Amino acid sequence: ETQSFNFDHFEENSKELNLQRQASIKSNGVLELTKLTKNGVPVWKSTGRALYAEPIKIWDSTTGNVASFETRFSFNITQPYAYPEPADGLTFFMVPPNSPQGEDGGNLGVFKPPEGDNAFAVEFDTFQNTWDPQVPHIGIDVNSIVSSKTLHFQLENGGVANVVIKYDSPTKILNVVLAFHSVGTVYTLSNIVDLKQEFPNSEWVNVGLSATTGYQKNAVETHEIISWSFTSSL
Amino acid sequence: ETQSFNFDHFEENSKELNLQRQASIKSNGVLELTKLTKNGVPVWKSTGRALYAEPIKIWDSTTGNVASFETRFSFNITQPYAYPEPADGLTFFMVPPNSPQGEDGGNLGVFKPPEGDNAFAVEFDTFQNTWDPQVPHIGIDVNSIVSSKTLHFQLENGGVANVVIKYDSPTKILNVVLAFHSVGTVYTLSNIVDLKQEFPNSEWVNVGLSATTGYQKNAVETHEIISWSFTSSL
Ligand SMILES: *[C@@H]1O[C@H](CO)[C@@H](O[C@@H]2O[C@H](CO)[C@@H](OC3O[C@H](CO)[C@@H](O)[C@H](O)[C@@H]3O)[C@H](O)[C@H]2NC(C)=O)[C@H](O)[C@H]1NC(C)=O
Ligand SMILES: *[C@@H]1O[C@H](CO)[C@@H](O[C@@H]2O[C@H](CO)[C@@H](O[C@H]3O[C@H](CO)[C@@H](O)[C@H](O)[C@@H]3O)[C@H](O)[C@H]2NC(C)=O)[C@H](O)[C@H]1NC(C)=O
Ligand SMILES: CO[C@H]1O[C@H](CO)[C@H](O)[C@H](O)[C@H]1O
Ligand SMILES: [Ca+2]
Ligand SMILES: [Ca+2]
Ligand SMILES: [Mn+2]
Ligand SMILES: [Mn+2]
Repeated sequence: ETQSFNFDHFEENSKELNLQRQASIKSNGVLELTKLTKNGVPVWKSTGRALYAEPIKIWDSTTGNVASFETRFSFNITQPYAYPEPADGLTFFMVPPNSPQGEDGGNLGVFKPPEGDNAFAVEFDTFQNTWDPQVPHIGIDVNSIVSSKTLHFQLENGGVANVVIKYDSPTKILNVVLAFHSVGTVYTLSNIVDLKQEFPNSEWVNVGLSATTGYQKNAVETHEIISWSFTSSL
Repeated sequence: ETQSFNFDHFEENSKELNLQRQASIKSNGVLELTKLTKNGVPVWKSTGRALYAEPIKIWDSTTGNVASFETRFSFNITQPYAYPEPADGLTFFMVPPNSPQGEDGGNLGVFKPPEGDNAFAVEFDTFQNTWDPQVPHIGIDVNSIVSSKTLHFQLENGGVANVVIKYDSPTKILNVVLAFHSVGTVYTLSNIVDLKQEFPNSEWVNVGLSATTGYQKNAVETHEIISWSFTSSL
């Protein structure tokens, strides 16, 4: 039937959120995906992911139907400095269960250089790689870091961002909306995605949030997740 | 090539807006679509439309190419009372040039009960007719007051609303986003629309904003347009 988790805030232990690497839960009830310092000294090349414990049912083989989902979350990215040049970004992704971790930096901890695992991600790219358009930008990544579509947006440094991602099985429409209410700005980007086709060998996937800091000293930024709700309708 | 008008504010006698009926420009620099008390005495069954002077090229018959466009505007709807109940709503529409007006009330001043002319509109329905779902709601009307898709939303009485309407020719995706920043709420609705087909006998259309008040007395609400920008890319 339906599957829906909601995190008005975050709490340790909570056997619902599965943390990987640098990901951890601050005392603020905030989920910190990456680290800016570790052990007393500055750090970089940090990586963190937070996957939801339960796998989500994307499509059913029996009746050949597909699930229509909607996920919402608030993030706070802060960029300490200008030069070097902050990196790398944040992403919402989906991957088959027990599927290998992605690379660092530009691969937002989700994709691997050699087409390894079917992965789907919605990125918020802060660093311009050799394959990226001006940044920062929103990108719909379908089995590749090379977004199938992108949209440039102004980032409100240290300001709260509201993200809404919606998928309608019937129309195969994936729409992403980014809002910065304080300043009152709205960014909307949509494309066509066929979940069954992009995830042909998996009726179940693990939903998650991922982020990474740069490959060079000080090519970093903060990646905080305040709240996160999701709901699929198969 | 490209076509783009922008109205951070409205100026009286603006040779770029073709005001019709009750539509007029207040001294605030605000565009008032309907009157709730003309000349001082209350008024009902009001109708107003504001069309952009220049026609917009939707599709090129010589190239087969369709135009992608994006329009943005801020509206302020205020509902004086609960009873009887407010009506009828606001809408963004497109129609072939020198095309007949629509009927009052529930037809948002855009459609004619008996399918007369080709029309496309994005409605913000405040009144529930016999063909409507729980109001208020956003509706994508493709040649009919009977929205092909709708989405319910909570109206912020007298609060500013930010609307973003976007169409991508390449994917045929029409997405509508409604934001109330003060309260921080986001409503997103999208469907598939083929402009070339819904407007087969017109390569040009007139872009506009329309609104109407109810039939019964005191079944009125205000319909104000603060700003309005638009841009098509053929
Ligand atoms: C977005 O994320 C950043 C980083 O997580 C949030 O802010 C940081 O704000 C801290 C204040 O709470 C500030 O520092 C500290 O410094 C003060 C004195 O200045 C001490 O009293 C505290 O004990 C603590 O040591 C951090 O320096 C600052 N980080 C950055 C990179 O600027 C910010 O509030 C978040 N935004 C929202 C809306 O939550
Ligand atoms: C959005 O539109 C709202 C409706 O017009 C508007 O509020 C309304 O505010 C006016 C004040 O300008 C109230 O008016 C009356 O008072 C003035 C003097 O203060 C007189 O000149 C008028 O004749 C009248 O007596 C309206 O009553 C009030 N409407 C309601 C339903 O309460 C908002 O302020 C607008 N918001 C923005 C951002 O423009
Ligand atoms: C020069 O590229 C490398 O470093 C920058 C940081 O400066 C980015 O992190 C990028 O992903 C990584 O491949
Ligand atoms: Ca990048
Ligand atoms: Ca209606
Ligand atoms: Mn990118
Ligand atoms: Mn309706």
